Amino acid sequence: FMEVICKHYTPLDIASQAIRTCWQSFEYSDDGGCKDKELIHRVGNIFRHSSTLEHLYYNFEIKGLSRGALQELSRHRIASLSVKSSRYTLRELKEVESFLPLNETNLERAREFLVFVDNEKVNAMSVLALENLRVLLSEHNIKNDLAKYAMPESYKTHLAYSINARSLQNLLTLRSSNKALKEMQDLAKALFDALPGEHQYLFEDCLKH
Amino acid sequence: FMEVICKHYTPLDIASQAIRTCWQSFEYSDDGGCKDKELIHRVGNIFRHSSTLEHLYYNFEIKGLSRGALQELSRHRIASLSVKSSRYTLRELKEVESFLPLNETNLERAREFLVFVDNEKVNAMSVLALENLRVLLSEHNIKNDLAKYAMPESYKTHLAYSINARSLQNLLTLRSSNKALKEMQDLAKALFDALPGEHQYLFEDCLKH
Amino acid sequence: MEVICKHYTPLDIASQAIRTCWQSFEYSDDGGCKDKELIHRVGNIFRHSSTLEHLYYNFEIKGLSRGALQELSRHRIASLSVKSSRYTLRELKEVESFLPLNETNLERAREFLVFVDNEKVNAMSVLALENLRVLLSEHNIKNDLAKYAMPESYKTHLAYSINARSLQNLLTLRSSNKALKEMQDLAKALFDALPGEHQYLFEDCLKH
Amino acid sequence: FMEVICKHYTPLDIASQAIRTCWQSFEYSDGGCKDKELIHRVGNIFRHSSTLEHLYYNFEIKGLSRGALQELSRHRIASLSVKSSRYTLRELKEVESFLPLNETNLERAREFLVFVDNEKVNAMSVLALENLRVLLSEHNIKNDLAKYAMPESYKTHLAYSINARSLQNLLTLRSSNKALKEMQDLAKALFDALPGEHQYLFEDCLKH
Ligand SMILES: Cc1cc2nc3c(=O)[nH]c(=O)nc-3n(C[C@H](O)[C@H](O)[C@H](O)COP(=O)(O)OP(=O)(O)OC[C@H]3O[C@@H](n4cnc5c(N)ncnc54)[C@H](O)[C@@H]3O)c2cc1C
Ligand SMILES: Cc1cc2nc3c(=O)[nH]c(=O)nc-3n(C[C@H](O)[C@H](O)[C@H](O)COP(=O)(O)OP(=O)(O)OC[C@H]3O[C@@H](n4cnc5c(N)ncnc54)[C@H](O)[C@@H]3O)c2cc1C
Ligand SMILES: Cc1cc2nc3c(=O)[nH]c(=O)nc-3n(C[C@H](O)[C@H](O)[C@H](O)COP(=O)(O)OP(=O)(O)OC[C@H]3O[C@@H](n4cnc5c(N)ncnc54)[C@H](O)[C@@H]3O)c2cc1C
Ligand SMILES: Cc1cc2nc3c(=O)[nH]c(=O)nc-3n(C[C@H](O)[C@H](O)[C@H](O)COP(=O)(O)OP(=O)(O)OC[C@H]3O[C@@H](n4cnc5c(N)ncnc54)[C@H](O)[C@@H]3O)c2cc1C
Ligand SMILES: O=c1ccn([C@H]2C[C@H](O)[C@@H](COP(=O)(O)O)O2)c(=O)[nH]1
Ligand SMILES: O=c1ccn([C@H]2C[C@H](O)[C@@H](COP(=O)(O)O)O2)c(=O)[nH]1
Ligand SMILES: O=c1ccn([C@H]2C[C@H](O)[C@@H](COP(=O)(O)O)O2)c(=O)[nH]1
Ligand SMILES: O=c1ccn([C@H]2C[C@H](O)[C@@H](COP(=O)(O)O)O2)c(=O)[nH]1
Ligand SMILES: O=c1ccn([C@H]2C[C@H](O)[C@@H](COP(=O)(O)O)O2)c(=O)[nH]1
Repeated sequence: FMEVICKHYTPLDIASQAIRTCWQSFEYSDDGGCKDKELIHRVGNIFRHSSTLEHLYYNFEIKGLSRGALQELSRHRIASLSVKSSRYTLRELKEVESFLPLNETNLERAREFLVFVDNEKVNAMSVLALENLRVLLSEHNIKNDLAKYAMPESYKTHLAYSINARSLQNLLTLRSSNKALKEMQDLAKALFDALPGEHQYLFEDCLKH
Repeated sequence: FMEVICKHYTPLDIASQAIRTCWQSFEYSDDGGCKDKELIHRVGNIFRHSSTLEHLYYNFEIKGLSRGALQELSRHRIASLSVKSSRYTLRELKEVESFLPLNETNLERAREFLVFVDNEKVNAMSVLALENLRVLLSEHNIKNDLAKYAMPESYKTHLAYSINARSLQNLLTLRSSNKALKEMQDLAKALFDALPGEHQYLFEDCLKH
Repeated sequence: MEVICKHYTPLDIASQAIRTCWQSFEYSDDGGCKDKELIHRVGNIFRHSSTLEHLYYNFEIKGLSRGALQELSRHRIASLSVKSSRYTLRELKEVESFLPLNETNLERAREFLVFVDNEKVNAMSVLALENLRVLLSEHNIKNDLAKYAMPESYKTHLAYSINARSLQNLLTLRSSNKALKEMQDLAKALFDALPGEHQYLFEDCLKH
Repeated sequence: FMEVICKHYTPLDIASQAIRTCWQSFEYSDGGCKDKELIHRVGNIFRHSSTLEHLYYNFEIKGLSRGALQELSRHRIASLSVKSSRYTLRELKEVESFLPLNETNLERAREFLVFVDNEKVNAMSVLALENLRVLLSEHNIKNDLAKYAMPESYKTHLAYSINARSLQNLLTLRSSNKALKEMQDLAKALFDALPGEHQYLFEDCLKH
């Protein structure tokens, strides 16, 4: 339910040229053909040689991820993030109407700002929290730096996320697992699906458990 | 109101022995005294050689930091964190009593789970979010993975945190700034105060702005 | 020494990241004047310089010495794939002796060696090179053994990838006058190989 | 046959404490029977292997070749401080000639070179060492130029700091039979320099 766009990626040939550089086997190259694609996959997955995959870089856009899931995504250190800052954007709530009383319309309205999960009760509490947050900002005009303390973890964030193919493999493996938080499994799937189809074969098996 | 402890640190002479290895200046060593300590500060502060500070490691324990602050601390990638997981530890609320009504007694009780800031209205909302979370967990027995979504960012976390001196200088410079969140400025001062007095000269200027 | 930029991230990737933090998309100009200056002004504030990490550059580097390779590999926030001596020394099993040290064998020698501005050093490098050739061809010694007699002037070849924030750091450190000369040359060749459009983010790094 | 010393290490109880911090389960703790096995168990779950990063090791390595240095430098999650050839090469300016090659001078050349399992290679290293010595002593050529004539068997000295998680990776990769012999030697030496109590964390890494 969160939106992931791959905005830029590294042509695969960058990877195969890199691999051939090591053993100087350009003679065996087929000018970016299927044998070159095959090479990235086979060598890229020998552990000692997985650093060749680092030459492939992906620039993503992620919309509608919860702050709670951001906590976990942030722990993958081999990546670059630029994240919508609550310290400077919370005033977005100053302008909206109350979400109380809870009812179908207000619950739909609140989904613009909150990630809902598959429990009605939890979602109701997130809206209650969102409403209190709205009041702090809107009626008492409290600063963002203080008000953010009342914000629920289901609050939506937005980010640019950039990551190389070797780190992306690690991410996909850890977060598509059944031990992983449901939202992180969805993020993993959404990131895979955002990849160009031509690159997806390098990652296809990370999601296999 | 938050506590940082330095559990273990690398002896200073470890860094001096490393500087003297580059240019083989082991001749002018003095068991780590004024000749060796002057060297660490002097050379390590030279950017092309700040690499020498990376040999010093600090193991901290940090108590009473909010999840909000944790989002910011997590973005310092050159460091190691082990964090109390809400996915596994939220059942801690299942035992305790209602925090309603919001009387003076229940406010203090709520402080054990929440970071309070310098605004009474914010804190009151944090406590309301806390009580809804307790209700989800205790009255409805909702699983941690779902309930955490209604958790407020003022919720307290607890972590083990290890960092080398070069990265710690960066962290202290960035988070003692006037532009950093108040809780993070406070963490910066506390990390510094937790350091052995002997080591503090390497970091004092980081705090000067 | 040959440096080529095979691929590079479009500038607007970085400007979209910057605008994401403060949600300032209304004020965008679609990778125009303002978007471009935004990347420069904000990317150079230290607390926001991680914005430049979204820009990635893929390079090919030919003609670098193993000596300078020692120094380039010390930049840890980068990716390299390097021609391996353990596997490619076989290249010497073919060629003809480089003795005597006449101008025809010296020329042939620069195929495999980085020469410096001293004729005597270069001659020593060629002599080390001929003994390496001797171990490989005449005695058929394993690569893993003969490689110990390799001179540090021996040429290497690598794919190198690095992001803008780390490239700023590389170019600053290595264009200094304290840097080995060959590394100063590399810094300059990397800058020169960047798209003209990106160069304004890096040129101050060279200014000492 | 290179010399590896562990100058300082982190107490094991630091990782057991970090591990317990995740689950708030210090209640069952003791760095006793539960703790040491806890570290080994949890550390080896890939999703929780970052608990091992709290353990840090400061080593000194003496007598490693420049050639092996190229490879060791490729492990980027570590800190190294290395004897600079650009400044310390003046060390050769004093010694006598290494020629002619005889049992005595071969022994003297070992002070400066790593020998491998072939006499012919070792002789060529000495030849290159002697030329290097001439450039420096007789021609008074600066280190920055002369280093290009240096053989990769030249010895280096370094301080090396690394955390348990990165060290496991290092030992696994470098103790392979696919690795350069010297690196396999180094992997064994690092393991052996570890305090006995920590070794059970790494011994499996050496087993292929
Ligand atoms: C199911 C699950 C449960 C989790 N539970 C917890 C928890 O309870 N508490 C908690 O604190 N965290 C928890 N985490 C986070 C976890 O500890 C990692 O920080 C996170 O998964 C990122 O993993 P990573 O280090 O492999 O990836 P990255 O940080 O992106 O690192 C990529 C690779 O680089 C290497 N690397 C990066 N930095 C270092 C370093 N400094 N030292 C050595 N090697 C390094 C490692 O090989 C790593 O695999 C959990 C993660 C998952 C998937
Ligand atoms: C006041 C303030 C406001 C902030 N606002 C925002 C915000 O609005 N949005 C947002 O997303 N973030 C924000 N941040 C986070 C900031 O962008 C950094 O991610 C964070 O502070 C960690 O800084 P660091 O990268 O220097 O440290 P670390 O991640 O620990 O890195 C240490 C050093 O290693 C180098 N390094 C590490 N990784 C890389 C890499 N991948 N590429 C190149 N070099 C690397 C850099 O030199 C860095 O200084 C803010 C930080 C501060 C202090
Ligand atoms: C003129 C010159 C002379 C030199 N002489 C010597 C010498 O005699 N001996 C020697 O050993 N080296 C020498 N060096 C190498 C130098 O010490 C660095 O290893 C190298 O320049 C790369 O610098 P860097 O760490 O900043 O870059 P990177 O390794 O790419 O790191 C980028 C940035 O990320 C951060 N970072 C990366 N890793 C860590 C880490 N683990 N901990 C904290 N922060 C980290 C730092 O902020 C760093 O600036 C020399 C370098 C120069 C330019
Ligand atoms: C037998 C053998 C043969 C080799 N042959 C060659 C060769 O022919 N040519 C050549 O160029 N190199 C060669 N190498 C070097 C190899 O490619 C690695 O650069 C080196 O082994 C370091 O491995 P590492 O990246 O896993 O370790 P580290 O650099 O210490 O990294 C530790 C872990 O952190 C993670 N990590 C660190 N940086 C990044 C990054 N930027 N992106 C994603 N993840 C990261 C990875 O998970 C990694 O496992 C060889 C190595 C071995 C062991
Ligand atoms: O190597 C490439 C090729 C294309 N694209 C991007 C540019 C466009 O935004 C998108 C679609 O491009 P085309 O399929 O039209 O080429 O993919 C890349 O990021 N890298
Ligand atoms: O599945 C998990 C569980 C925990 N963590 C990390 C993120 C936080 O820094 C800390 C606690 O996360 P939560 O369990 O509260 O989500 O550990 C993850 O990355 N993934
Ligand atoms: O002062 C700041 C502001 C932002 N961020 C990072 C943390 C989050 O990943 C993201 C948004 O943080 P908040 O503004 O919500 O705190 O940017 C910081 O690290 N420090
Ligand atoms: O200017 C320098 C000097 C040293 N080093 C690093 C590279 C080697 O790992 C080690 C010693 O190299 P040399 O001084 O021999 O070049 O220190 C550099 O990176 N740049
Ligand atoms: O076994 C190897 C082979 C290669 N490399 C890396 C180190 C060098 O940067 C490059 C080529 O090294 P040599 O084959 O020349 O040793 O690849 C290693 O680290 N270990």
